[PDB]
Amino acid sequence: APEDLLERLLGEMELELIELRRALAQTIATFKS
Amino acid sequence: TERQRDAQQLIAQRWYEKAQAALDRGNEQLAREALGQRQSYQSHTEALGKSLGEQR
Amino acid sequence: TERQRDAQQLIAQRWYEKAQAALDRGNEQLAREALGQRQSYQSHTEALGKSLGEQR
Amino acid sequence: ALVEQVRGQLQKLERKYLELKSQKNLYLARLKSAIAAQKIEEIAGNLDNASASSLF
Amino acid sequence: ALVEQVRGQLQKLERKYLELKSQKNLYLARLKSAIAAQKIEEIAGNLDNASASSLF
Amino acid sequence: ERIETKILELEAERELLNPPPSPLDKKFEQWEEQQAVEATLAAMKARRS
Repeated sequence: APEDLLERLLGEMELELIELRRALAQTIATFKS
Repeated sequence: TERQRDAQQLIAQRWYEKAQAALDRGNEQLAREALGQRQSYQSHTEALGKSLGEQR
Repeated sequence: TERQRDAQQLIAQRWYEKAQAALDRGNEQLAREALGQRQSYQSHTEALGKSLGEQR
Repeated sequence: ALVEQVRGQLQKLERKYLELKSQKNLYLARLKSAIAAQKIEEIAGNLDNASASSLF
Repeated sequence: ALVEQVRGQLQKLERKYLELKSQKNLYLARLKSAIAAQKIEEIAGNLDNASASSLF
Repeated sequence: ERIETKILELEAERELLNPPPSPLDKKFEQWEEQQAVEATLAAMKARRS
């Protein structure tokens, strides 16, 4: 059902907004170090 | 959507109210910077403003 | 919320009353410091003051 | 001369190691950042931005 | 010369131990402080500050 | 030393989840305090005069 995909695809984007989120933090740590 | 528009202008208004305290007494430089920030929030208001009328 | 606002201004008032004892007789430095402290309490009063009217 | 000479190599080599270690994270982080960017903007176009036939 | 020499090592080593002991607590404390801070500000954003979809 | 790494790793997230105020606001919030103190004192030095 394509209408369900729009809920699923936006779910996938949410993982990135917490994966890219973690990558940025790691960059700051070494900068502080 | 209606609620979100009000908040954006409120932040813009705060900078407008807050910008209403620097230009006086000869501090023109500071006022320019504050208004520059508000333009970013104004753009959101314009886009959101038209959409709300369309959705009506 | 109404009660909490009164206490904050009372502390500010105490500093205002207490600040009303240093500026006299030539002790300007002390009065400046007392008012500086009150600004922190004034900020709470302003935020709380507007909220109480809104909640009404 | 030998003991002092060999220690210098250890002094230099040890320095070069941690320096190499530092850069590893800086490039792994930028690897995830680009990778973590690929799968958001890729689907975004798939939805309503890339072209006609987009799901939206 | 040997007995006096060896005692000096004990004198120095004993000094270095308690000095090392002192710093341990100072860093463990700052470990808890940062850790004890993580789980308050993390949920605070989850409630009403982080972004839309926040429970509040 | 590795402890500092974990300290920094968590502290590194502190500036992320709650971004620090911009230098403009820092330049301004302190800027506007110089007037509230003086303006509030303006009514003081004139009232107790």
